Amino acid sequence: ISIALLPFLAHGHISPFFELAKQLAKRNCNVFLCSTPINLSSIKDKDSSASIKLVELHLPSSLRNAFETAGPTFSEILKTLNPDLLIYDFNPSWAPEIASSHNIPAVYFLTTAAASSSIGLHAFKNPGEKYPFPDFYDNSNIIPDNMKLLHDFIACFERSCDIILIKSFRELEGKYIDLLSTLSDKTLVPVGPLVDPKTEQIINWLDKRAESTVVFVCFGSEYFLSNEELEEVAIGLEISTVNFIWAVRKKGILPEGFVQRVGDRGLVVEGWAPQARILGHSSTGGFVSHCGWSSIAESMKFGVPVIAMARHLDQPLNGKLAAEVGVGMEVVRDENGKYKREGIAEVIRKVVVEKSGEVIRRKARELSEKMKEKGEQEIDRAVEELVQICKKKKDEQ
Ligand SMILES: CC(C)=CCC[C@](C)(O)[C@H]1CC[C@]2(C)[C@@H]1[C@H](O)C[C@@H]1[C@@]3(C)CC[C@H](O[C@@H]4O[C@H](CO)[C@@H](O)[C@H](O)[C@H]4O)C(C)(C)[C@@H]3CC[C@]12C
Repeated sequence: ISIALLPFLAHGHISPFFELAKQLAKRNCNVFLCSTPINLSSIKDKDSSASIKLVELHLPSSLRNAFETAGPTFSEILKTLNPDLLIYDFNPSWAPEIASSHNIPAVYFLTTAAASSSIGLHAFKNPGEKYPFPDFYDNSNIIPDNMKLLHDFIACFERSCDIILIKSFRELEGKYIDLLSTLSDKTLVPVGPLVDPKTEQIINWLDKRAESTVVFVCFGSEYFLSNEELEEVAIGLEISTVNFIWAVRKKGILPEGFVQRVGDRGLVVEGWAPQARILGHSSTGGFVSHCGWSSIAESMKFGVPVIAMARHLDQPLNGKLAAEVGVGMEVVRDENGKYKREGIAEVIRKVVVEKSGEVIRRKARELSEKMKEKGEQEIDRAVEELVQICKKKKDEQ
């Protein structure tokens, strides 16, 4: 009934843990605890009445080496609370270790895709064998943090007790979920997806547009596109003849005359854009994204098709995944054709306004409704399986 969540020391991993807290606290009255430094706790000081937030402290020298030393603080926190279960992230390293010290079961929480992880663990469990689904990875042609990254992944997959929580749903990759289950010898439990004055202009502009006609573009923080990269997608949006809303992020670089040339038909935003509010709006019918996992989950929760412009890390593997189930399409690449006007305009026209992408549109809605039809019960089964894991540990000798 009482769970304690230790997310990693990164903002990209605090929001999933916080929304999981909100979702598990509103059902079965789960006495929730969430521990992380106050710097990462205070971002979620808004509508969090159901969960209980816990502080975590470290001391300086003379989060890098602090992470590697704040272990005892988490151990003291666990001894003070004595919770029935611990949910850890990717790189706490010692959190499973301490959970095994206080006789507390530790359940791993994967905030990434089953498909992506499946390639990696297949690689560990089957070094010689090839991927069971060659439509996703062809280990054939080319197989040329080092190993410290691999070991952390296989450890956080192995150290999980019985089950492994995942921020995913069956309707997107149940086959890869079952593959991961068979690979890790653990049961993969999907928890489904998970959910200032300047924002009224975006909504006011978006309300005046027709249904499923606006294309949202945002590529996330970090790896800030060069002006040469910006100009390609800018001209692709200009020649797409479709309404778009583009958000782009320390020297300031910008295309010359582009904002003037397009006049309206498009709104440029500097910082935080209403991603969820734009995707959920009925006027939106396209999302040009860098294929971040949380971004893909948000795009799929509202039935908005995906325009894949991945670049690094798991974003390609995520991207093509959206192209496998038929809810998205990728842009053609040259030597580095991720910045080309013709491919971007072609895919945008085909997905949003053309009939050839209707198969992508319908399947985007037919799946979205699915996510709202079987909703809430995924987390119910997750909670009851967590209760089963807690009650099976109740073993004296
Ligand atoms: C060829 C090799 C070596 C292995 C074969 C497997 C493979 C086909 O190739 C691909 C397929 C599976 C793969 C994508 C792998 C990559 O290798 C390594 C990634 C990685 C560990 C990298 C760090 C990432 O973690 C991010 O790290 C960023 C840095 O800060 C943050 O910005 C993000 O917030 C944070 O999520 C996260 C945990 C999401 C992923 C998890 C999945 C994994 C293993």
